[PDB]
Amino acid sequence: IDPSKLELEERLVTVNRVAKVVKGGRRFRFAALVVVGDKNGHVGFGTGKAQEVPEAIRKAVEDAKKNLIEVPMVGTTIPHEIIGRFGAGNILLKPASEGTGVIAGGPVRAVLELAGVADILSKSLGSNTPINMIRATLQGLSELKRAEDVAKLRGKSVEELLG
Amino acid sequence: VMTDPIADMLTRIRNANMVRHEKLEIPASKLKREIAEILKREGFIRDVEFVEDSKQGIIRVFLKYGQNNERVITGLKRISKPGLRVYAKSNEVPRVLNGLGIAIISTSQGVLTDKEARAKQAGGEVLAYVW
Amino acid sequence: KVCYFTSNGITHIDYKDVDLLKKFVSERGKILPRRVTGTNAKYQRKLTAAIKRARQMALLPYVSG
RNA sequence: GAACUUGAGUGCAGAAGAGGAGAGUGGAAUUCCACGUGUAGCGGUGAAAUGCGUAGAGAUGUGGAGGAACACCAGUGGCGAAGGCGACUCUCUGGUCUGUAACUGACGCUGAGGAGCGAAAGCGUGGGGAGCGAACAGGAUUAGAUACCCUGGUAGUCCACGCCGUAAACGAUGAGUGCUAAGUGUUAGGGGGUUUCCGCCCCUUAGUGCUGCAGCUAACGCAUUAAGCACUCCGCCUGGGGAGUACGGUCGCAAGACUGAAACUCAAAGGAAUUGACGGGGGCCCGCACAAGCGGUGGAGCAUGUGGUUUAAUUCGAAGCAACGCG
Repeated sequence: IDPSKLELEERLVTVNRVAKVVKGGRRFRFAALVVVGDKNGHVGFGTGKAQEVPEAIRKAVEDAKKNLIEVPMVGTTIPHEIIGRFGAGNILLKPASEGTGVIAGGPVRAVLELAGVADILSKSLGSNTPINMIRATLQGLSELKRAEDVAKLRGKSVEELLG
Repeated sequence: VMTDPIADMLTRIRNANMVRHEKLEIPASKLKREIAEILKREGFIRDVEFVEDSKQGIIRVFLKYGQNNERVITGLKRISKPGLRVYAKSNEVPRVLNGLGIAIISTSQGVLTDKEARAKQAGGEVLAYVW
Repeated sequence: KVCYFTSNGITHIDYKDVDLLKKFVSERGKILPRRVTGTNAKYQRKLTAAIKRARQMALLPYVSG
């Protein structure tokens, strides 16, 4: 995916001050986690370290732009329920009715709102570590099957699939 | 010992599918054979052969992969188990993956999919989900 | 090395056959290990029983000096 | 209700094994006893001493007594449900594995409660007692040394019967079944391929190791001997202390075992991995670091700074190296 053609918004999920101990004291760095997305079905996340916070955030954006994925979206919701699982991060994502809006936790919300999903239910069922919740969310979103492509794979019409 | 042949057959498919095997051979039974036939009719497997022998027969199932070697069958779950049977009313027959998958219900009309059983307003034992 | 008994088609090792047995004991009388004599696993066990029977019956020494 | 043979089992033909119980037998070594030869120490430690020895020790030769354990073989080798089992022979006896398709035809899996087994210590009765050795005594060490170390040494270790029923009883991994890349050792079989064979190669079961896909895991790692994918049954967990404690009950001769809380108290306890630091851990290297030398200080008189104390004030600052002839 070329991020130049997409109009990508950036959202700063978290900035953790981490420390490497050395003789004399402690080398602090900042680990920024940022999600970016076009709000039209593409979303990605990246992680950047640096000694200053602005530079950390800049490096996260470049990383995120490298790893964009395409989230299948039926109308304003997801095609079907899925449980995004990654390590201990375990996010359930359920399709919702029109006008429900995005009902998700903090980090999960960033991913879904930047992906441009308008109506979706979610619930974090495992660890709330931001990095792993995001990884679980994108793993789950990456497993969503669109009805049209399923029909092609199974050799049927969409009429037969939906029934 | 063997306690759920249906579950065991589903697992053979799941495991073979996971490593993108072309075919697998399942020891046959009337009920397992009916499930296999549904998978073909619904386009989850390529073909199913029934080989006779002195014993109970063998079902050779040919798995189906799309372009880019993509697995058509994403997952299989056993629902009704020997330890806890699951029977559904006609109106409570489950849809699987929001209608993108199927459920196989054993009914007095026969072994049907969820859609087929629903049209007949029939319930019964919910054997498995396939998506 | 190859097993002496499988080569020569020796099915039954016997504790009486002192001259044969003496090829498997050291100068001091220690039973030589299989790693050094190349014997098969199966025949090492049979051979060990023979040497112990021989030592009991004074055909082989326990300790040479 | 009637059939079927794959599961399970039986028959038939083979194979290995420290599987168990009983009864015998053998060689080495330690100790003790007797005797010959023989003389001044032997033993022990970081260094010593206690101890043993001229009453003839230790060393050395011959024979004898007795108890315990079985070098070499010996091998992430074998067998067993686990604990566990290792000299040889015989008696009794359990299980597993391979082939066969002669037979039965689902007869199977798991299994609360229950029963049996269950290292070592320990207990009761009676034997036995070399070595070892809780306790204990003495000699050292030490500030102390109710220890480590040394010289002795009781129970015990051993045997028969009975009791106890606990272990880091561990693979910290319940049992059964099936499915899911390979490579490579090794144990007991079967079949075959060129053969007298040997052997090499190929295949196949069933164990036992290592590496390693997919997959799983927080990570470490597991990976056809799963910690993967499934299904059946059983046991167990719900923050750390209090506590495996109290009460009750069952068991036991006793020691105690099993079952098993709460009040109260903390906001942690914990797993894996990472960065450094440290180690009376290892490796490598360097330095007036040591070593190889030379001349000093610490003693004395005095100069100076500091501390203490005395003063009306004894101005203020500097305090291991890195404050003290320093501002």
